Amino acid sequence: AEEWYFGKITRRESERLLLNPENPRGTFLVRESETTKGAYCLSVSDFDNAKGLNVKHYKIRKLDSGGFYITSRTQFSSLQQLVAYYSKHADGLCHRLTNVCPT
Amino acid sequence: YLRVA
Repeated sequence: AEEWYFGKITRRESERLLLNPENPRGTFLVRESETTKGAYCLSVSDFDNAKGLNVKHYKIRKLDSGGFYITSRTQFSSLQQLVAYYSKHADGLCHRLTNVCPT
Repeated sequence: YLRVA
């Protein structure tokens, strides 16, 4: 569902975009991995009371068969299904996916 | 990247 997929942007630009102080906790985007070619990344804003704003990066791996997973426990047939699942369930992530990242 | 599960 497009909006949350920022394609080939870098960890550093995703962090520029996510560290925007206006963004609520759980604001996210999906991008391609720089380090692991053929893999994706789920980038999500978070907050620590003492330290403030920070970004968690989760590698989305792709099986040869076609599926996607952050943890092999929960596999998905598409990235849109992975985003819809973690919007409702944190299930291992730092926080549930709330906002789509701006611009 | 973080460790999960």
